[PDB]
Amino acid sequence: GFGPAPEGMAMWIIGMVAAIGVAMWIGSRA
Amino acid sequence: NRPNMVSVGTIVWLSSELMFFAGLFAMYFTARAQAGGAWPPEPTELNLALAVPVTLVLIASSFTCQMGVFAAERGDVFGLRRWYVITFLMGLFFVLGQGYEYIHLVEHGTTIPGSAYGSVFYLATGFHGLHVIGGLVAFVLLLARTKMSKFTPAQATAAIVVSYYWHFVDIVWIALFATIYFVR
Amino acid sequence: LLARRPFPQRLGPRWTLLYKLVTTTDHKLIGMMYVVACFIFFFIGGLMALLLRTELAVPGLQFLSNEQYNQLFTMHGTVMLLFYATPIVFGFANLVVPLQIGAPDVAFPRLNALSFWLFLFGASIALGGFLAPGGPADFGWTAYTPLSNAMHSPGAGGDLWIFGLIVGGLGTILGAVNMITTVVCMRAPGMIMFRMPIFTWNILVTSVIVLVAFPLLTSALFGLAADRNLGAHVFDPANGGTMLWEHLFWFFGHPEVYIIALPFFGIVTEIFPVFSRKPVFGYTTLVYATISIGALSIAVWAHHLYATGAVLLPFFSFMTFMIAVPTGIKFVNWIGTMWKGQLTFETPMLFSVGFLVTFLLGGLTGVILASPPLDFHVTDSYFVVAHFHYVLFGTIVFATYAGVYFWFPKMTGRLLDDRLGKLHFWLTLIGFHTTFLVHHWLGAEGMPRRYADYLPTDGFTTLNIVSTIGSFILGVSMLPFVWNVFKSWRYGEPVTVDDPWGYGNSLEWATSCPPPRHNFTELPRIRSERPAFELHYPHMIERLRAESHP
Amino acid sequence: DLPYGSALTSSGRISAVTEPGELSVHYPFPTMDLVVLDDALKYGSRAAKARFAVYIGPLGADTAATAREILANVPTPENAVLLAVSPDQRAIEVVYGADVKGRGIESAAPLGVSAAAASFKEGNLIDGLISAVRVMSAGVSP
Amino acid sequence: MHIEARLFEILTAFFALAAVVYAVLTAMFATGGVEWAGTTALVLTTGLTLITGTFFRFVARRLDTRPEDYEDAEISDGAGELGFFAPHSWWPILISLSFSTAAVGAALWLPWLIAAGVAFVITSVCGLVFEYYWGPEKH
Amino acid sequence: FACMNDIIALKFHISLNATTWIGRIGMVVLPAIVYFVAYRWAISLQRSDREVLEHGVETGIIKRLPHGAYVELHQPLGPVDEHGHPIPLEYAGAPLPKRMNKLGSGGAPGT
Amino acid sequence: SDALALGWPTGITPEAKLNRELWIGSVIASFAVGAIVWGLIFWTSAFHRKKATDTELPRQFGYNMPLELTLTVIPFLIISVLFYFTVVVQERMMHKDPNPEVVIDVTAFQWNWKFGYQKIAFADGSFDYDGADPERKEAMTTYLNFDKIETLGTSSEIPVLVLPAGKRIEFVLNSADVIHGFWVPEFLFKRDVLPEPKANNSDNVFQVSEIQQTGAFVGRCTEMCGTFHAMMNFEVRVVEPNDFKAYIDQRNAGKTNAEALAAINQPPLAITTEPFESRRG
Amino acid sequence: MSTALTHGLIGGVPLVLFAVLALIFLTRKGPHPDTYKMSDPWTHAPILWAAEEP
Ligand SMILES: CCCCCCCCCCCCCCCCCC(=O)OC[C@H](COP(=O)([O-])OCC(O)COP(=O)([O-])OC[C@@H](COC(=O)CCCCCCCCCCCCCCCCC)OC(=O)CCCCCCCCCCCCCCCCC)OC(=O)CCCCCCCCCCCCCCCCC
Ligand code: HAS
Ligand code: HAS
Ligand SMILES: [Cu+2]
Ligand SMILES: [Cu+2]
Ligand SMILES: [Cu+2]
Repeated sequence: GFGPAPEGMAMWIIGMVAAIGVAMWIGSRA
Repeated sequence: NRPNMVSVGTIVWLSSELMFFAGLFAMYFTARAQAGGAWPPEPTELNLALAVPVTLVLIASSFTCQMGVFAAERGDVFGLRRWYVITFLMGLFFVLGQGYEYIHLVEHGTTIPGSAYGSVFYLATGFHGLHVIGGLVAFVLLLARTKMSKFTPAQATAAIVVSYYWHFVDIVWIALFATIYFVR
Repeated sequence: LLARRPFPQRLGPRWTLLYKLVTTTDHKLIGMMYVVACFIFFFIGGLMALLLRTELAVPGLQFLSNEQYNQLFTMHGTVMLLFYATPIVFGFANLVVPLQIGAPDVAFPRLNALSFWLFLFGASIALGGFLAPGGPADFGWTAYTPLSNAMHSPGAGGDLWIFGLIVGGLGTILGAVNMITTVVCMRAPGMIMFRMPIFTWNILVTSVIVLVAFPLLTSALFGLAADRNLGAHVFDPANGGTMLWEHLFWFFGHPEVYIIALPFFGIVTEIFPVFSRKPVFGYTTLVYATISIGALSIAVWAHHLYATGAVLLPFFSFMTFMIAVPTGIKFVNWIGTMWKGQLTFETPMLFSVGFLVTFLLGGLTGVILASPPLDFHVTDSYFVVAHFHYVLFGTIVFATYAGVYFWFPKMTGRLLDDRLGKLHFWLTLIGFHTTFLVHHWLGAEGMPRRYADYLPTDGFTTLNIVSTIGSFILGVSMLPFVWNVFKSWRYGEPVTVDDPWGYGNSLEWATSCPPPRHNFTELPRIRSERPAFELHYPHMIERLRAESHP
Repeated sequence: DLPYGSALTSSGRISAVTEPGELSVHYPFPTMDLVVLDDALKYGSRAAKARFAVYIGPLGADTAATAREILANVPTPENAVLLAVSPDQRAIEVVYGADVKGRGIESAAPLGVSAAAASFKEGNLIDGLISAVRVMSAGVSP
Repeated sequence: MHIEARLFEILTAFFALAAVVYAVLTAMFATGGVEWAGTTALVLTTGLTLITGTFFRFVARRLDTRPEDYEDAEISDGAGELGFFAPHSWWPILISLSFSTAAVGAALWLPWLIAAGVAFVITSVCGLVFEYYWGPEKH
Repeated sequence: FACMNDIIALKFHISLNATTWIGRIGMVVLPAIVYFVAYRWAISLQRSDREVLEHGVETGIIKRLPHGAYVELHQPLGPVDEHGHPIPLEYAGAPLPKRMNKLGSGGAPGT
Repeated sequence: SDALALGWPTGITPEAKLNRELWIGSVIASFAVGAIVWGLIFWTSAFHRKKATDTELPRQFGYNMPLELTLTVIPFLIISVLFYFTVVVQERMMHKDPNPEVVIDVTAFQWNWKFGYQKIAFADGSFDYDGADPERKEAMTTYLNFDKIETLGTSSEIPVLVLPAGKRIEFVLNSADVIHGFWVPEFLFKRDVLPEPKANNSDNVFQVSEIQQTGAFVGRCTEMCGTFHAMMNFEVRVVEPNDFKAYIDQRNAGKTNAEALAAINQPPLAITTEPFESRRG
Repeated sequence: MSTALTHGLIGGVPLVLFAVLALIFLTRKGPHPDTYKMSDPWTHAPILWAAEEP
């Protein structure tokens, strides 16, 4: 249940979604 | 002079979910007749308290869900928004109430393994509960959608059909509560 | 004068389609995606039948294992019914039903596209169980619950089969919400509930039956997944259970059987007045025959349960003989609309006459199986496997190809070929009556279905080879149909003509081929059962009303 | 007048019908010799920015003056390069569209006739029209 | 809208008759009691055609004869606007991927992939529902 | 994903031998059939940007005309002709709007 | 006679011989009507479009209300002369009798048919074995019927069941694991065995009136069991009533079917079926 | 009979039966009209074939 494979899943769909999804809220679309 | 398509297509679909609870009642009534020599709960006891108060909340949710959809037809976006927070917080009291009924019956009685009654009690009231949680999500996806446009008649007509789903959830739970608590 | 390009453009440009397959709500394109992405599964399911027929040629386990066989007819029955035959219903519905009424699209266009992609991902989950070590579903396509436990069928793959039929099983329910509320709400001004073609009634009536059958399956499969992934005493044999599934599967089972049959009665009703130059004989009586099949199909679920102990046999006997009456009314309306008219055997008409010959023996042996003492000998034999191909390969092969060859120059604007299309028919009906006609004899003498080996002391060898000779003729017969479509998709005879078959009798033949993005540049004055016969022929309108009613 | 099966709709879209065995367009050339003639015309009108058009019809009047009326039926008779052929008369005639005169049509149109008259005699009609448009488009430049 | 509601009331009068006959005959002739698993599916399939059937009565009494019901109505009668239709959307490909990856997780029984699949369902249904109601970006 | 095939074999129930052969055959195949589908996704996005300049933003509203003739009521995003067709704009690398709510046709919900 | 019955074996019980009398009611009903409909579809192949009625469309008739009433009742009366014979015949079957004259448990376990004998009382009243021990049944804490003259039938023994050929026979149909099927094809009859038949509202049992032939016949399994579903063959033997009394008296002392069938000078292995090579190895 | 008379004829008869029907149906003079020879007075129609590229 541990190891670096659930680290990678819980990074891209939690940490980088909430880092891109914040960047899409701060920045604009042009 | 037109029959309101999106309000037609829901009730055509809400007739399907009644057949979803035709295969969930049929699991209950055949695990009651061909298996119940005694009463169907043999080591468990169903308390009507904590079950009769949380089913009076869904009755008083479909009153407030219908008194909010009266404000959709008038044009009050804020009358729609107030009563669907009354309806949302009372529907969330039901899931938090029915979820506490499970903890009273797991750590004291039977779960899905072990008893044939605990596998028809936790699926009839389990897939109903997912239709309440999936019904409370539609009260988030509608009130957050009243914040994005000018409250068109298409914003009101989608508030008709989320109300139609919540009356269906309330009617099915009347058919559940008057079967798995009173026709024991 | 009137400058035109010599031959129409064969393909499109570079990438005119790849994003039009992702972002689409066009029902004419979603129907062409149902049609193409079901003959993927007519081959994946079909190649399993040619591997399930070479083991039965020589009496012994020649090359397959014993358990590799039992997961073939499982994934042959699942893919050919639930992954081919149910979405080709809503393939011909998306091509044709918003054309046959004066409608721009379906009622909910994003549930039309979502119903396609729940199918295309729900199907590849279930047949994605071949990647598993134990292979896919080892039980039947019926999946009887002492066999479908977690210790009698322990491997996963039988768990993907359950969740391949609830994703796609949600696809047909959301696809039947469209097909009712398109018919109810979006007819043309002048189109009433009657004077509307029989194919739209069949898509209307079976969309009611989809909402009765398919939720009752989805409710049963979530109870089968709690029986396996959790530990639940639903479907456990000491609680009812092993006949709870018999009353939950077949209450889905025969209504899903009749949403395979009835929409391709509608294709068949559409074709006969086109090639026989005279209307649908008994138009209103075919409407009251489709409804009464759709009502009686739901109350007969337990004629599939005769041998398994005790059901109420005289109830499901007589109610099952009562489907022979309206299905027999629909035949006498089919010979009746074929009767006095001059009769041209083009390839849509040719395939619909092979429909009437094969489906007759499929219905004759049906009422044979409906009587329980006649069923007490053959109820899990190859007399049944002969029965549901004469009744099934007629509506789902001879009546889809009747519909593919009839609306190919309306969806693409190219006439699909007829000399090569007569080659494709006569490879099939010569082949199909070689394969399954001997199963009537071989199944009624002691060869039960779902067997892998059959012991050469038995007298089964010289009739199982006759089917295997015949079955590869059905495998060869796909070659002049795929080559017919592949050559005539982009090459092939252009149709600069809004109705290629002469006597169109519907609103789809009052528009261009292919129609525009919203189906209609005009509408005719809809004042009869067939608009494009009173359009294109004004000198018959005083004769449709007079010379009817003998 | 109208034919046997067509009908005039609510607007002027004449909706036609054809008997179920017969075809819709009766071009008397084989199908794989119309496909080769398209990408002679379509790629000839793409590389050279003109519009190549091919006419096969009777020029019953004077030949040099009748094909100007054919040129006006092309949707843009400025970049249009019309090739008229009368198979009854030996009357092949190229008509440029009075805008490709600045680019190289004067050294291509007598080359477009002789390369299509040598492929009519001891041959068929569609051999020349293919081998004219792909010849007189290399001489035309944007 | 008379003979769209009559289409379901005919189906109700059979199913509510076929559920009474089956629950009476199995009460007196089957080997045990009332055969519950099949009589529930017929008492609730006359609930399908009664929710739907007795709803179109209230859209047959409230609503007058629209030109999809009049016998000889010319084509220039309902010449107004039909309504909104989504011309294109890449959200139904994402909801089907999201519901399939919540159903692979219920098939392989991975509770971390059910919950990641359900969260994909909501954000892809939040996409498709909110799609034609956003407004521009306010910067 | 081929370095975690001790987890795909155990949790996704496929095999330990079949995951390397979908990683060996797929190492040649899958970069070759993503080159095709993305060279043809990109051009098919380009043609979507040209159906919104030549015709306009596809508004959903249909409007059956008085002789049949279902139409779509495009919003032209530019000047108009005396005839109902719009003048075609020129592409300029800038992202084009495809939806009418994004052009401010939604409005304000009331403050 | 033999061709009109599409391959049915001649029944050996008088209840199965009533099926084959009703199965050639395919002639009166199916092949009669199935030649009328062929006699109209192949009659409209002499109605082509010839080049004389080319500019003349036909009579265009659509509604003939006497014809959808005559050709509705005529398909209705044929299924009204059925649901009489197929009610009488299934009432001739499904029939019980308080002197069953042998009772045989069949107990279809996972893949090889463990038979067994219960009480037996001939019409002469001469044999009267009556053996089914309840003390063995009380070792399981059920629905199964255990007894002491059981025929096990392991994976290479292919269980042969022996029953007399002039007497009434009762088959109590149980299953240990999965729903299997019990089909001697010569008994033109089949019932699926269930795990718990009295808990599934099933009927669990059937009876044949007598057997009218001697010899030995095949038995197969029909409803799907799993992997070796094609390997579950059993094989009844209809011995004489006097040779059956000498079968049990050799078996009650305790022997096997390789020895008990040898003492009544009959081939001990199954003669109409045999074990499979694909399963033994 | 043996494994040669089956598999040499299970794959043989579907090719012989395909070769018989291909000779009957693929040589039936299809509905496309014949090629226009030059010794023929051009009784068809005027034909204009403008390309649609620019
Ligand atoms: C959970 C895992 C992930 C965790 C990460 C969480 C954070 C990720 C997103 C962060 C968002 C930015 C935060 C600030 C923005 C605030 C909104 C605002 O004011 O302006 C609107 C803002 C305006 O943007 P703009 O710059 O002005 O211009 C946009 C234009 O107007 C119009 O623009 P448009 O036309 O182009 O389209 C707009 C929209 C396109 O439209 C949409 O799609 C809307 C999406 C709605 C989001 C729904 C909720 C998100 C998560 C759902 C989880 C449900 C629980 C499931 C649990 C299962 C248990 C069994 O596109 C976006 O906004 C980009 C959003 C990117 C997120 C997509 C998620 C992808 C993967 C989802 C998996 C989630 C992880 C699961 C892991 C396992 C489970 C734990 O728009 C938004 O950004 C909306 C974002 C919606 C997120 C709101 C919720 C915050 C998340 C925290 C949740 C915890 C609180 C809830 C409990 C407390 C109760 C009181
Ligand atoms: C395309 C899909 C299908 C259609 C349509 C269909 C029609 C019928 N079926 Fe079926 N079917 C059964 C009975 C009928 C009956 C009575 C009809 C009817 O709808 C047939 C329609 C009748 C006609 C079209 C004839 C009318 C024509 C005229 C001219 C009227 C007068 C003629 C008469 C009265 C006949 C004269 C003969 C007499 C004996 C009176 C039974 C058993 O009673 C079983 C289970 C066997 C078992 O025990 O497992 C069964 C099994 C299946 C299975 C497989 C399930 C499995 O594997 O377990 C499938 C897929 C299937 C599909 C289909 N089936 N059927
Ligand atoms: C509409 C539905 C159905 C069709 C069509 C159908 C076709 C056939 N069937 Fe069947 N069927 C049987 C024989 C055949 C034969 C010979 C054909 C023929 O039509 C054969 C059709 C074959 C093809 C059409 C193959 C063409 C493809 C070729 C020549 C090459 C493809 C190449 C590639 C590369 C694939 C392309 C891949 C891509 C991804 C593009 C047999 C016995 O030999 C059994 C019982 C097994 C047993 O013992 O119980 C059986 C069982 C069933 C069952 C019961 C399932 C069960 O018991 O669990 C159903 C429901 C059913 C339906 C259907 N069946 N069939
Ligand atoms: Cu049935
Ligand atoms: Cu068995
Ligand atoms: Cu078996």
